[PDB]
Amino acid sequence: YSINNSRQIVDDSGKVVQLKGVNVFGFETGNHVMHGLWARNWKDMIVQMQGLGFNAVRLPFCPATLRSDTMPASIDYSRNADLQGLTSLQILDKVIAEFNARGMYVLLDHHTPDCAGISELWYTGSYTEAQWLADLRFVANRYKNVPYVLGLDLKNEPHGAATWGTGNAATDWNKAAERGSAAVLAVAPKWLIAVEGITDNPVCSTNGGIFWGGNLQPLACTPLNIPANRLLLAPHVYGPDVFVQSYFNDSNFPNNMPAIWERHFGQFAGTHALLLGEFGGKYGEGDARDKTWQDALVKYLRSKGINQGFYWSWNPNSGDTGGILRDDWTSVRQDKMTLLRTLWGT
Ligand SMILES: O=P([O-])(O)O
Ligand SMILES: O=P([O-])(O)O
Ligand SMILES: O=P([O-])(O)O
Ligand SMILES: O=P([O-])(O)O
Ligand SMILES: O=P([O-])(O)O
Ligand SMILES: O=P([O-])(O)O
Ligand SMILES: O=P([O-])(O)O
Repeated sequence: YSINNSRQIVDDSGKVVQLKGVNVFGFETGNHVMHGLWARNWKDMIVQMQGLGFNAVRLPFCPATLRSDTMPASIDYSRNADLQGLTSLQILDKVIAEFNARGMYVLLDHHTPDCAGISELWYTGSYTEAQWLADLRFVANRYKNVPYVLGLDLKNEPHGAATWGTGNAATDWNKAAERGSAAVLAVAPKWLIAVEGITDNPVCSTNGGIFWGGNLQPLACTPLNIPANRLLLAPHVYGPDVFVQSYFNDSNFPNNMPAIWERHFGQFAGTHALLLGEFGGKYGEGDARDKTWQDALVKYLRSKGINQGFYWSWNPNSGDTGGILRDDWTSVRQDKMTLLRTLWGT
């Protein structure tokens, strides 16, 4: 895959790819397997999400999942007989192979260093940058021949102490992304590299009201040393039911939002390939405003020439947004799907 001069994703053939995507969680958690396999058959659940119109999937994972003898949990083996005995690595192998056989694009995502919380930086007190890079190379090495695997989202949701272009090696996400980029492309040179934003930054940023991995402002001062034809920018953005930012409370709302989205990520759409790695919310099951907010975001995305991204999420059991499926793991939120098809232009 690559990025052409029109900021479009093209495949090996040279045809434009459109990512009608959604996030599928589980592999980055204590269970070390995609969620819902207590309620559903994994193959049938994939079949369903393609049928709704999705052709792309973002797969969070964690280091533990990639280890040889890590066992999965919460799997109902009555509904999932062909996973019995398999290690979580072998289940990941089998899931990526299934997406591939169905012709569904897969963006792998290094979500958490410890199968729990999301780290501020690319390293912790028990997970070094060396381990981080090695794990990226491991994944790239393993799946580099799986045609429909798109590439790698280097690290999920940088925030807190993370900075960009300050000259401080311990916190500069931009430089860490360059090193992650180099590692992945050395092994899988046809993979795309997805890079997320940070939050508040001491330089080249108007701060405040920023979501994790949501600020790309410092890119204007400090370009990424990542090949133009591989770099995919993938910030996150959420609405009122994730956090009540002050601007949500504004009387102007939601007319005030486009300037804020423009500032945080939007202004880069015209010169960089860009999509949202995560966006979503309860869509009226949670608030009056989240309906309005999601509608406005789609309207703004369409206007910036953006008709792709990865909705958050497939799974219901995401605190604070819900998903495409309801809590019965079978019923589909039709209004959420109508919103996405609007975004996709379908
Ligand atoms: O596929 P390339 O020509 O962008 O490297
Ligand atoms: O198999 P890994 O997680 O040690 O790279
Ligand atoms: O049912 P399969 O995927 O194990 O052949
Ligand atoms: O992963 P945490 O829960 O220790 O932050
Ligand atoms: O298992 P790792 O994270 O040390 O590669
Ligand atoms: O000092 P650095 O962050 O530019 O390496
Ligand atoms: O770095 P930009 O300003 O050319 O997008």
